[PDB]
Amino acid sequence: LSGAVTALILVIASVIIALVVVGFAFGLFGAFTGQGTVTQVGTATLSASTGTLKVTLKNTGATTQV
Amino acid sequence: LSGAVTALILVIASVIIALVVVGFAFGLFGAFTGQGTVTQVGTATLSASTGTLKVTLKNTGATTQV
Repeated sequence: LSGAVTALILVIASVIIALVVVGFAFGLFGAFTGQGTVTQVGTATLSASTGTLKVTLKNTGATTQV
Repeated sequence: LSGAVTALILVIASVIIALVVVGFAFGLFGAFTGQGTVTQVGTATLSASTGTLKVTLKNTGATTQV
């Protein structure tokens, strides 16, 4: 009964492996969308006195660092 | 009457052994299906302050441990 049980245990475990792959793919597809994008909308000015940059940055995503 | 009784006791005991094998195989087939599978559906976030992970895990099986 090696073929009666072994291919059965493979076809049970393969459902688990396939669902883990599909869940990881959907989690990655959720992750890279809302990961965070930043662009400029505001036409920044660079002061020559101290280097202070008054920039305007649009961010439709998550919290980032400069 | 060695052949009249001995092959008889073997053919009686072999039914017991075969039924134990078939019952164990069906119990194993019941066991590995509902043993417990866990996947991700929820696109977890990892906070960098304390390492707190807010995950969402789908579990169509039994109680497991991390």
